[PDB]
Amino acid sequence: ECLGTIGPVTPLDASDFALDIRMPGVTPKESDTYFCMSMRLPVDEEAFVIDFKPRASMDTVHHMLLFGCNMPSSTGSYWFCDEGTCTDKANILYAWARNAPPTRLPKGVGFRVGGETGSKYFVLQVHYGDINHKDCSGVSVHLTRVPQPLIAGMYLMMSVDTVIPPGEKVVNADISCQYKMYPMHVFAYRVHTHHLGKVVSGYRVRNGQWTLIGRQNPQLPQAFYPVEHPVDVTFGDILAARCVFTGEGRTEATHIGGTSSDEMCNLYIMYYMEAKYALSFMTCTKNVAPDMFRTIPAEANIPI
Ligand SMILES: [Cu+2]
Ligand code: NI
Repeated sequence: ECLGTIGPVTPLDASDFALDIRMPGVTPKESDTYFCMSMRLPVDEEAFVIDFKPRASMDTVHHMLLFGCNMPSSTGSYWFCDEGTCTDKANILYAWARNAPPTRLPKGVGFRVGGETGSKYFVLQVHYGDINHKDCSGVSVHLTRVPQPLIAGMYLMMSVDTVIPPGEKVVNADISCQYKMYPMHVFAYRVHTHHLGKVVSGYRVRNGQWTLIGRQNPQLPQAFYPVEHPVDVTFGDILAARCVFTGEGRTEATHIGGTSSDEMCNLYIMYYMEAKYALSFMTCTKNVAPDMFRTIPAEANIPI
């Protein structure tokens, strides 16, 4: 339901509050419309996101994403996300998929927001699949001023230079970076691709030995799925991902971009670190060890 007079901030206690990020009573007119809206944080000082609660209209809402960033793409009430999510790098915090119920954040793990360096805005993306009434669906977020012993963060792996020729059977997108930070522990993962993607898989390679982080079919509902067994990545380790693509069906060559006729090989690894060692976001857009992919487990090429 639409919040009305009470407003979006509910105090939970002296140092906690719930912030309701909602659609401002939207009415979609087409199938597969993507709406976005932002919420400046209510506190300027640092705070930690410790919990999320979905408030989705189960009929119309396909998936919801929740980002943190400093420059949302529009200064408006809401907008079509084709205009963009954020001008600066948008950090994903939460993915709600229809047919894949999200996993809770471990206790003591939180995303740092606000303050001098955290995210100053939340941006809510709601995808309306099937469609007069006004929709107020969104997420309810649990913020705390209390410093958390473990800090949540995102290691993002994405391809930039992949080129898929038309009708081509199999095209591999290889991403690889060496980890040069304090240890992190992977606890969830999301895969994102468009319609040409067949399988995505991320690994930790340590002394030539591949440890699976996540292996998923990008056509299946793109939520964050929990890691089978939590995995430490440590200074020296190499993170490695592959997306497997097809060109079959396409008439012209497909590159990396933002439209449906474009592609993307995106593995979001969610992790926690020790608060005093923690950093909040890492990105790999390179393939530093290409010849290493000769020993990639065979599972990464077969479709799930
Ligand atoms: Cu995309
Ligand atoms: Ni460990």
